[PDB]
Amino acid sequence: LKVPPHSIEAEQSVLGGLMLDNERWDDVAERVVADDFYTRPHRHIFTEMARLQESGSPIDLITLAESLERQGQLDSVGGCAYLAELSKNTPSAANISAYADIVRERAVVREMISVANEIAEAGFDPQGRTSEDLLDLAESRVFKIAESRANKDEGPKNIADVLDATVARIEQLFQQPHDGVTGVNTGYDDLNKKTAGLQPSDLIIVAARPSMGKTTFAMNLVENAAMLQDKPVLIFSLEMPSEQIMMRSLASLSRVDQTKIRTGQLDDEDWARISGTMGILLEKRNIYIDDSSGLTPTEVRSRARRIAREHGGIGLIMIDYLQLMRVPALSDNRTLEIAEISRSLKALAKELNVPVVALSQLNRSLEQRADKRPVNSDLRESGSIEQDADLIMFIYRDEVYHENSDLKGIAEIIIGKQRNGPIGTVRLTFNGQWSRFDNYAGPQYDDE
Amino acid sequence: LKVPPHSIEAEQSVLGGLMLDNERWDDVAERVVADDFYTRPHRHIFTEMARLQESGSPIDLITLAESLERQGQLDSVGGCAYLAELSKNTPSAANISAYADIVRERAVVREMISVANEIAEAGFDPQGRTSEDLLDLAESRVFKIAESRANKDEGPKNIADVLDATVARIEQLFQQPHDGVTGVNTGYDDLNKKTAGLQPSDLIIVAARPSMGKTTFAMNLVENAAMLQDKPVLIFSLEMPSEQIMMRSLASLSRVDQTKIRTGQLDDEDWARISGTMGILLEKRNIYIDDSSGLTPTEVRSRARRIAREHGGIGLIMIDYLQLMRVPALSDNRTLEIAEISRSLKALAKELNVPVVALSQLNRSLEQRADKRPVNSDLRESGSIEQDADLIMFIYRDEVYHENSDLKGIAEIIIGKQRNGPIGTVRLTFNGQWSRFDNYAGPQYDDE
Amino acid sequence: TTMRILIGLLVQNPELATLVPPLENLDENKLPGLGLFRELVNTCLSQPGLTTGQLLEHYRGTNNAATLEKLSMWDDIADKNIAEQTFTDSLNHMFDSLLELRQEELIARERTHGLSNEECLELWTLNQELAKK
DNA sequence: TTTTTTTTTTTTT
Ligand SMILES: Nc1ncnc2c1ncn2[C@@H]1O[C@H](COP(=O)(O)OP(=O)(O)O)[C@@H](O)[C@H]1O
Ligand code: ALF
Ligand SMILES: [Mg+2]
Repeated sequence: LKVPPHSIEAEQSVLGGLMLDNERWDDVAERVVADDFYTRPHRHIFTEMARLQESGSPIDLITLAESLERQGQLDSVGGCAYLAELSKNTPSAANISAYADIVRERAVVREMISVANEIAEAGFDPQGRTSEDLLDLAESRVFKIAESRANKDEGPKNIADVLDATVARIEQLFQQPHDGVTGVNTGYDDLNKKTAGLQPSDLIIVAARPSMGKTTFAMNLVENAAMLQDKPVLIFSLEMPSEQIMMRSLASLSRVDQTKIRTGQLDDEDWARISGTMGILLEKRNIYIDDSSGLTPTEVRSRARRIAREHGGIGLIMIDYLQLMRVPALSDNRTLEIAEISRSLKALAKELNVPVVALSQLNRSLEQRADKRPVNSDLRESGSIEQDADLIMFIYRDEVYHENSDLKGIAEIIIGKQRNGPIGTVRLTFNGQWSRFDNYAGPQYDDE
Repeated sequence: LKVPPHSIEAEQSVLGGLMLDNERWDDVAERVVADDFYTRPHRHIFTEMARLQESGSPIDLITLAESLERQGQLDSVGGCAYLAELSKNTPSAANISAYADIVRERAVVREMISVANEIAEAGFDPQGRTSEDLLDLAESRVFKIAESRANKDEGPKNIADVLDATVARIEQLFQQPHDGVTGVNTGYDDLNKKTAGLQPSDLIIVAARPSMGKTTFAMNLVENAAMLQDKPVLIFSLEMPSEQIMMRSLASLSRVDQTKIRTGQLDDEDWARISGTMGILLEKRNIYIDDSSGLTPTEVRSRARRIAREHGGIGLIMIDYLQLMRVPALSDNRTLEIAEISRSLKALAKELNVPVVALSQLNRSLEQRADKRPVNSDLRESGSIEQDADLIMFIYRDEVYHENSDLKGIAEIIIGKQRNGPIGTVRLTFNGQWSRFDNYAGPQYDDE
Repeated sequence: TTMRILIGLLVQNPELATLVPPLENLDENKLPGLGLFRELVNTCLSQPGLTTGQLLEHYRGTNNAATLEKLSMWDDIADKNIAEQTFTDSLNHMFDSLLELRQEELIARERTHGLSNEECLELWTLNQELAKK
């Protein structure tokens, strides 16, 4: 007896959030519908709310109970006691987005199972149907599942939409830019547009050749995130001691040539800046840095969970870097060792609902080609690194390979994969002296 | 217990028939294979006789028994007595074709059932596989069956069949009052004289020096194809954003200098003229566009098929331009990458029965020669591009190269190659301000 | 088996029974179900030109009618010339089967009390005809 | 499965 997959908690949590907040009912309705649940009474409840919204009446405990009682469904749903219990399960109405997505995902899986069951039924008893009929039926069903998903980035835009976008953006541009960003701020406005920030539950990846700013970029992301929020951030520096990492951060935040900090040839002005930086950091006190070497996926999970429980969640996790973690059990097949490491990190990321940034190296084949810009196939020992990654950024600096290149002090962030939104190139200015990246305020060359 | 589909009687017929007759071997080998047999003993026997036949030796009870004995399969299948019974049972080999087809049908349904079980198992236990993974897996399995079933009658057809098909097509053309232009009208009468429109299943190539006439001429073809037809036309603008080319098209159809259009001025005197053109486009809804910079041959094929199986067939496809497409696997060698892209584009044109227009760049070797007129060999990263192309058009304007020129505003399209038809030159007037090409109503020269 | 095709062809193609040579000469015990096989031919000869329904009507109440209909549904052939050829091949199979049985009886005679020159050539010739077909 | 080092043939800029 195989029980079809579902999510009872998501159903209960979604129902309660809708009861509490009504303005977000449209978002839930668009993402999921009544039929997307697994339990019939919950489908009945969703139908009740949809009817109420069609009439415009507010949705809450009193209105829901009234409608159910009038229609006789109050006893079917366990009465008003279960109606209150539905909201009691829901922590808050803001987190209804994740629960609705889970409900949709289970609904899609259920529909796939039903289609698979129908396919088996037809094949087992042809009834005279030709193979073409069976194949055509199977093909139509597959297209229905694939196409009955909505979402975005699903095809070529038609003409009517293009014309409206053309005229609309032409009119808006000559008045004001109207930047939205609307994302988990990374600190760089040009990067928020193409990523909408670091979305939780993802597994972001940063890759580049040795000495390309891979650790410099990641630290900048950690710093910017810490200032623009209140949740603690965690760092796993498996390569550099906490002292060296902190020295770079002081140079970056205070904009002081880091050579002076390393050699101690500072002056009064520099000491004034550093003192100012230390005051701000100690004011927040929400960064945790671990410099233990050769960790394992179990060890990082245990430590991350402990920090979250003590302070109530983690806003970001950074690892430097992927290939340095160790799995003694699978200590013979490096390829399987990396596969297990990547899988564990992804499982942890969704388990805690927190973005996880992991750095990675690249092969030497990149340097063999005439075009040295990285590609997703250059990841080192990439048994499954590309598969599990939800977002991959490459760091490139043409000045490294060409002294006379006009892109002096310009770094390109190449997005090689993404679940939502496009993929392109983001330019930035790299001030190595301060161990920092800055928004490319200069002439924003059109990206081809 | 549901017995997997199979027909032992049908199988016993073909093994017995092949026993009696050896000439009909090719009649069954083309219809069934050893794996398709339901019972392993039949699979072993089919393998053994295949070895016997491939050696040019006769098939008889002694040879088959001896062959099985050497490989130790004599007892596994039943022994000498079992083979003797099979030979005696079958009366004659007259009806071995239907039996073989039945066996093939049973195997295909058996494979379908296993695939249905396979997809069902994955849905029950994703094991870390997302809904997309299951959707992709199911789609691949359906495709693999479809392609396996695709090659049924792919063989050396006799001339009698070929002639009958050809004469039917010729009579169809003669009856239809096409009066020239069998393909899509290009909009330029002089060009249609030599080309007779863009034939289906072709691979047209438009090539020229950088920023010479490429995107301007190609868009004019797209506009005319959409206006003078009722089938959707697809545009792949990998180089520049969809907003810019639409603006260029609006100028072309309105004959108003871009100038302000780029800036975004809705000047009343001109905005009235363009007014209605958007109305014409909106009512027709004949144009679909997708920049999506950095595509691959597979992605182009997927998007094209969806459009074809949604609105009904295609009218035209445009690629801007060829060299920008990428093949992830063949990244080490650029020469092979272009060969793969060119071969794929030709296959797509055959599959969807729609002309495919691709743009390409030339080499710097053109400048060295005194006569700076392109030839087939000037294509960039070329070699495979000119083997598969059915029609090649070069855009040339002597005004650019020689400021003292008589071809002031008179571009000329040089037909470098045409598999079915003559070659030559056609002169067109170049309206740069409107970014458009117009018929050369003036005194036209004659090709040498 | 060889019988099911034979009966299935006959029921599907009643006109074949007309061109069937006599079988009463040989005892029907040799081949199972052969007793009714000649009877169907006799029915056709008594009533030339009968449809499959008429042939089945004669034995609607018989206990063997279920097999006749079952084999009629089985191995359905739209081609008639192929069916005639198959019946001829099936009938040819029976003829040599009778000859093989005669050869077996001759062999038993040989092993019982030997053979002479006349008996040897007689059985020897019979083998060639069986081998030739 | 991945990373490394050596030969030999082709095609392009
Ligand atoms: N004072 C400085 N002046 C110029 N460049 C510097 C200075 N300090 C550090 N850098 C550069 O910053 C880069 C950062 O390297 P790093 O982030 O450690 O490489 P990885 O990507 O392997 O982590 C180095 O390549 C280094 O050349
Ligand atoms: F300097 Al590195 F990975 F090459 F931190
Ligand atoms: Mg580093």
